[PDB]
Amino acid sequence: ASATRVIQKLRNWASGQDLQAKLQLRYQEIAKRTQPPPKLPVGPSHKLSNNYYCTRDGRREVVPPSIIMSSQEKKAVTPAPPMKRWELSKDQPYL
Amino acid sequence: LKKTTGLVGLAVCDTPHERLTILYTKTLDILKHFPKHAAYRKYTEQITNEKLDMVKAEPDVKKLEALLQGGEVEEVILQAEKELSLARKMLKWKPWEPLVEEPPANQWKWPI
Amino acid sequence: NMTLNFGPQHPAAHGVLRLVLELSGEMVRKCDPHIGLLHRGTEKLIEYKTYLQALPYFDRLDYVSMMCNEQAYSIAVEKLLNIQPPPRAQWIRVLFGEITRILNHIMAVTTHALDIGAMTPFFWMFEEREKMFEFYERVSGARMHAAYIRPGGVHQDLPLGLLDDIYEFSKNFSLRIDEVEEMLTNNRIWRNRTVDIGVVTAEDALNYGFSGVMLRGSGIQWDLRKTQPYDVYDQVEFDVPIGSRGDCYDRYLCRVEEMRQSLRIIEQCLNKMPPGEIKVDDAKVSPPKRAEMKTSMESLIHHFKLYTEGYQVPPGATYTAIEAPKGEFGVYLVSDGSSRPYRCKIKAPGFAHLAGLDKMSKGHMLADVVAIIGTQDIVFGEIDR
Amino acid sequence: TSVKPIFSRDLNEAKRRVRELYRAWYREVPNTVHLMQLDITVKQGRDKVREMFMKNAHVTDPRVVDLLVIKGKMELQETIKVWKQRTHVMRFFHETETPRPKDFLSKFYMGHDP
Amino acid sequence: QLITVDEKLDITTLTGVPEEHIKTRKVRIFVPARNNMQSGVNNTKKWKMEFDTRERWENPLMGWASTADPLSNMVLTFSAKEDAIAFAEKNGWSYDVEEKKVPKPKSKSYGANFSWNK
Amino acid sequence: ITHTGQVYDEKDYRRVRFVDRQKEVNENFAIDLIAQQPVNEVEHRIIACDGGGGALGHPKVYINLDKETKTGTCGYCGLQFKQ
Amino acid sequence: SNLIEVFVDGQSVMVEPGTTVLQACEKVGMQIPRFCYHERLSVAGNCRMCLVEIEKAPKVVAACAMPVMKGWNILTNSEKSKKAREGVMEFLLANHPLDCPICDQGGECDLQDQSMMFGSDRSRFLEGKRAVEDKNIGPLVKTIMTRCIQCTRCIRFASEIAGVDDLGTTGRGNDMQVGTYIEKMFMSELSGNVIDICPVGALTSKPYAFTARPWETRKTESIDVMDAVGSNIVVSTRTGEVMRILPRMHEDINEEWISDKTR
Amino acid sequence: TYKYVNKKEQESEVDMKSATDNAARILMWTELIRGLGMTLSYLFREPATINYPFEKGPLSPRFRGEHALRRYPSGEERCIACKLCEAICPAQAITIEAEPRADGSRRTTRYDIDMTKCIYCGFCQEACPVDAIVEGPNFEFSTETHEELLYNKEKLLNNGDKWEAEIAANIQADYLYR
Amino acid sequence: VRPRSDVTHKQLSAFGEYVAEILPKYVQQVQVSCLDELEICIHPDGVIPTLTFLRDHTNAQFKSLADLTAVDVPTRQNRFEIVYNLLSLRFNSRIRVKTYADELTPIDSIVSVHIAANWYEREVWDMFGVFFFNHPDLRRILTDYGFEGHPFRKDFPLTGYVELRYDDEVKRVVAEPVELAQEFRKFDLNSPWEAFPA
Ligand code: SF4
Ligand code: SF4
Ligand code: SF4
Ligand code: FES
Ligand SMILES: [Zn+2]
Repeated sequence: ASATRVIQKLRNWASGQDLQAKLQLRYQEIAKRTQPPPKLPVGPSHKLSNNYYCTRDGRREVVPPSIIMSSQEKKAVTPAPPMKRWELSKDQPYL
Repeated sequence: LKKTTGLVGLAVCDTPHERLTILYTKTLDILKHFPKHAAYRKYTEQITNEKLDMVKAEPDVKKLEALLQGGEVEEVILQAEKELSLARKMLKWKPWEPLVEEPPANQWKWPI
Repeated sequence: NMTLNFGPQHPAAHGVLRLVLELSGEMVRKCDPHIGLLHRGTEKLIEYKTYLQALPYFDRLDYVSMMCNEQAYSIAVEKLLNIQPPPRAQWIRVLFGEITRILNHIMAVTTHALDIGAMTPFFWMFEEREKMFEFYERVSGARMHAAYIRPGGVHQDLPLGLLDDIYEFSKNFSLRIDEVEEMLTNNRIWRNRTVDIGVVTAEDALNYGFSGVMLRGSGIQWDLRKTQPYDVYDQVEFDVPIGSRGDCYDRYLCRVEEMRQSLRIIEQCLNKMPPGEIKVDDAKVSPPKRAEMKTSMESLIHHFKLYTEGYQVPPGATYTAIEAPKGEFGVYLVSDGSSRPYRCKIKAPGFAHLAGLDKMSKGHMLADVVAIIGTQDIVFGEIDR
Repeated sequence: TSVKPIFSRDLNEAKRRVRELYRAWYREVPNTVHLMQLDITVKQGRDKVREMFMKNAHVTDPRVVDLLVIKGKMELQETIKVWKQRTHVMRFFHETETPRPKDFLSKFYMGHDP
Repeated sequence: QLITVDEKLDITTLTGVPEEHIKTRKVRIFVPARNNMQSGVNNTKKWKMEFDTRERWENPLMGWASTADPLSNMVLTFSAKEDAIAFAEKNGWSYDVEEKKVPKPKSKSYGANFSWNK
Repeated sequence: ITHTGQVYDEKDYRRVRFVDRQKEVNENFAIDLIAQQPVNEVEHRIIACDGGGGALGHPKVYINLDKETKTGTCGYCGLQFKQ
Repeated sequence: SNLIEVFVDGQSVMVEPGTTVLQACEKVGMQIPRFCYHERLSVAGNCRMCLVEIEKAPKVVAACAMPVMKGWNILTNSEKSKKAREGVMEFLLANHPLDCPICDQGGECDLQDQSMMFGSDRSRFLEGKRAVEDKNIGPLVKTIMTRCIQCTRCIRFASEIAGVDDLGTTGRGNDMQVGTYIEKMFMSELSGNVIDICPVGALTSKPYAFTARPWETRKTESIDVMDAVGSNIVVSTRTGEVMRILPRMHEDINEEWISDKTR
Repeated sequence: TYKYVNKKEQESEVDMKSATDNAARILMWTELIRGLGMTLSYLFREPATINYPFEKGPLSPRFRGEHALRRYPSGEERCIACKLCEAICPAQAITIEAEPRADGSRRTTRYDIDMTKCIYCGFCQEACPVDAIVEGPNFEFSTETHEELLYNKEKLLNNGDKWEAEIAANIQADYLYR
Repeated sequence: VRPRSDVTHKQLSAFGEYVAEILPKYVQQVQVSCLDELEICIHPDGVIPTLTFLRDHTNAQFKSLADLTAVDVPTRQNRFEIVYNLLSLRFNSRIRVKTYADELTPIDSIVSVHIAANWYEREVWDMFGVFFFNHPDLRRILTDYGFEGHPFRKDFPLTGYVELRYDDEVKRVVAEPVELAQEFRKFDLNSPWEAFPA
């Protein structure tokens, strides 16, 4: 910014775009420093009641892998339902 | 009819229904040698028979593409002959046989 | 085909690549890329480190996409623990996940041009990059190599004010991409050096495990972010930029289009990020808040054990893959019940892509090889690991 | 016992392969000393080849031998298709390192743990 | 068809270890004891084989400990005594196995402490 | 010299390091700086030293100033308190 | 004969009549979180951190002190036996002074780990803590006893393994302090074992006060040469100088104990 | 949702007007001239560079920068040698050995951060209970010799004293977040 | 606690049975993790056959090879555990086929089945030492040209045995046995207390 109008007009034209509206250099639009102090929210599990960990510890309630076909009519089954075709976009199908 | 398939390398196959019917019928034939109760024969015969039946039943390729999935019809052709190749390969491999060898003991115990 | 040993000549860089080649005059007969000039041991070193002290290694594996890599380990460690991050953290990871994609594409498109010979796009977009780094710094503390995305969510909530600035930037970045375009998308010359160079068929791309824009550029529709959603990339709406006539020019256009689509995903994340916590509440997996560890005994014990010993992940193994900007980045993390991992093979979108250099650059000139290394976004950190 | 054969059914057949590799290296030593401008004597180098080929003379098992030449062949390829520059080759000669005595009295005089 | 070899798998020739550290290194296969500090026994379960300790001279510039032995920090963990012995034989390191020593059963009963005559 | 009496002997050669250079040491030594702070005369048997500044200080601990002879000293600050 | 069959989570282990519930879990391989129970020290039941749930029973039982009975199923990991640990650990920690970065039994704590493994992630003790005056019990053991979880293993060892019979409990309520009523030093051989046997870091070693921290210590198993009993010992070395010698168990020679001289 | 880039929806049949427009594009390099206009445009934009010594690129409070050891206001160094800063350092950089000071307090006889080993993760900042080791703002500590980069307790304590005022302000700004 | 859908643990489980039935000569174990991931385990001889069936079967198309890796369990007689992770863009599912290979008992190469493996197989040889028959060009990829020893083996020292410095006398870079100035401090981290039955 701080450009004489003519330079701006030359700029906008040569570029073909209103570069003034979206300048790259930042001027007094960037968040001021020393933004106010933050009081962040405490999440769940901070209840002082009905908060038993045994009821909220997925870490080791996990079990050893389930085993099928261990070494020690029927229809065909796929790894999973065949995938669904993606659909062309509607805002900008092409380009 | 279409101009080209999304996939770069694949090229539009005219007479796609005929090309599929040729490949599908071939596979069914090769499978005819597999042992009778061989798992691959029963499973793939079921899949291939359903695929043909649909190819025979549908005269519109766009709906054919919907009925057996496969995205573009050209891909289904590639998948069918790829399967035809493996069917020939497995007959040589004889994988329907029992396990080649039991794993050394404690071979599959992860906590270790 | 006089071997020229090109690439120790810093000609396409992206790291240090000795692309031994045999060239009959200016035609390339065979390219045998050499690797490991940047092997550093990242996979063995991790076995001797705890889960949280191995997180910084992932940022270094492919450091142009600093964070997106961290998300892959995060996800992997979360799966093994069967813990999930809190809702705000998920959006953050998608917010910085995308910002990181832009950062990678600005790197890939502009560095591609510098090797081609166009130098002004790099300076134009490195200024935008710079501005993004600052987001990283004001969120993590480091310009790059943040360590912000940890195995149980983010480390610390966003500063009070970042979202607003990740808006001003996003509101404008588009024009910056537009400019590059007016310089390269239709240049009468960019097209020539890029069009019909390194065409890869669709069947061949899947066969050589390309798994990235390289597949998407050939017209195969696969974005692990839409096919197998991770985090909250499911709750956003974006369009994968599929390509046809896959070649250096087409894929490029795809990378410029994901820069565009990522701005669509970033916008949403700013518009819909929830109030909440940024780390799991299980002191078992996530370190306790410093006010809590300084006033509550259970929190100190959990702080002491977590930092000194570790998560103690339950025994198991998982392969979790995300859609890192380069392509599918996956960590196969085998884990004994111990706090330190047992194996952590990093699948690098790039080990597969380089391999394809041979099957892509055939009957091509020396300049063509330079263009193709660019269209694979090879960061030797991920390939060498 | 009851092992599967890697490439050589018996030490006999395996030894055949070792002979071939020796020849290969023997024929190559001179070229390397010239294409790498190494400051060594062809004769000297050829003895080194012998050294290595015998350092592993004790192996009796056929499978171990077969891998040894696979690996050996790979090294040759790196030295005839030159991807290994002098620094790499000369390392074989251990030129800079100071040799350590194996005499007990010698070790006693120098290292806590021999 | 399989071929027969009575030769103890020794693969010392393929492992790629310097000669000095294969003939002068004694490794001990032992089940780790429990630091008496803690009463948990989850670290006294798997056998470990550990290479013999070597020089740790002080560094002149900073006083940090410095070691010239590469196989020092390496302790491999093996689930059973038989498997660990096998690793030593094929890698060619000397071994001296120590039998696991588990606490003997001890009879305890709260009543005893209130015994008429103890 | 340093906090811990680290003084290279008159014959040690690491002193060559200090030749033509400054051996970095700090005049402000803690052992002494804590002493200056006076004993806090609290009027409760057990008082707590949060470390000053709460979250910006050290883990909170309670000290028993019951012993009449001696004074409680926070294992963290070193601050002393007497009843 | 003399082999009852008790089920630990339906594993039908068989134990001599007399085995405690904690002992039954051990042979299956499960380990009841425990404080105040040491194999070679009398069962006291002070902590009640080992409460388990025998099947079809109204209340949970004390593992270390309950003679097992035929048929019982232990349900060690039952939702109940976890509330019975998530709620005890709440109490031990409530009066505990959080100076874990002072407590040199940092990584050698059977109370953080049993808290990180069997207890909760937070605290609800918004009230104030307690503090107990320290004691100069001797020149070897530093008793920062505000750490004590009143587990009475010292008072046992000091009476049962060693015949000192000096250490004792004094008072009732939450100011039961387990220290010598009059300040008489605990002077006896076998003295330093108290350090190793107190799971809390209340009383620890004064020479090895703050020289190290256990994760760093490389542990080499060797033999006592100071005396002819040849007691087994583990020499804990950091960066090449010995930092501590603590006992390692040999059933026949030193069963978990070592002399004051050889440590 | 997908999007075709570089896919021509249809075959526009050449119309003279179209052909001319195209031929003119090849003959008179029309698009090439378009590209020149863009660069001429920026030539007129204000350059974004900063006088490096005189002006400095902005770094917010969490910037990790250079290690320092803080001291209590009284003057007692904060570190109490719990040594978990050593435990969680990913690079093995921090070496700590301690012994009870004469006062009887716990303190570190030797605290050595090897900055060349350090990868400035900032976990040490995180891990410290007394928050004695902090990531200080300064990033300009380039040194002529490798030894200078290795830092003992006296350099870090001195680094702490020099930058304590800003370190205190930075921790003041970001502690609520942590 | 992560959200788990049992739809997948059922779909994948069934497929596992399907694969097993179709390839019973090689499939030894087929398990689905609690994380909804299938992991057919095959005898080493079934490398070629099991992969090919997955790459070219209409009901199981697994076109791309995500990764080929080899964990090393030293205790296990067959030290290495080659693991191949595959993706099916058609059915949006991944499977892992893992085999076992000892140091001197080579595995077949699948470069034929997937050419992606051309590089990863060279990576497994360089790091772990497993050998792959019928490989087009197996040669060290990541390690130095003259490196001796396979690095990711659990029995290889982290720091290694050789390090490089420039020597003036010989005016050329020169290996020397590793001498480290601060050895890797080997913190013992395992706690003596278990977490759950698992
Ligand atoms: S005992 Fe020492 S270490 Fe164990 S918890 Fe209490 S304070 Fe922390
Ligand atoms: S001192 Fe140690 S042992 Fe004696 S009671 Fe307190 S805690 Fe239990
Ligand atoms: S953590 Fe903070 S206090 Fe504990 S040692 Fe490291 S620096 Fe000193
Ligand atoms: S161990 Fe059961 S009562 Fe303390
Ligand atoms: Zn204090």
